[PDB]
Amino acid sequence: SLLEFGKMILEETGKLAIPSYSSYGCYCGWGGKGTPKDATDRCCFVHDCCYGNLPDCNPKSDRYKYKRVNGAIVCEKGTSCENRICECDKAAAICFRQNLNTYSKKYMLYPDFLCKGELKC
Ligand SMILES: O=C(O)CCc1c[nH]c2ccccc12
Repeated sequence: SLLEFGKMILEETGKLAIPSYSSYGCYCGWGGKGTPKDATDRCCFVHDCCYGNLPDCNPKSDRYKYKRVNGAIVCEKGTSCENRICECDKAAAICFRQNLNTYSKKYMLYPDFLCKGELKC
């Protein structure tokens, strides 16, 4: 659920999910359309696509368990939806960490009309 995902993001990047990643670019937050603005926005796009492969799961509210093995994120065994949701979130948190150097505040609160284009998962 968003509770685990937010904690994962803070641990990984030092930034608070909200406000740092809830209104960033075209895909971090709201849903999504257009071309990702940058690497961090692409992390969100892929994350949305990852959730997209789990039609009968509920990523935002279904809670899962995960632990840290010397920094490494390890998803603990739960239901099948929980396992897959955790893997999607783990991937995004790492992607965010990997692109911290290019994170740009000019993409915070990015306006909707500037998200033009096509990008299928
Ligand atoms: O409801 C969600 O779509 C947006 C609010 C939200 C809570 N925790 C988050 C962690 C990362 C990105 C967005 C969020």
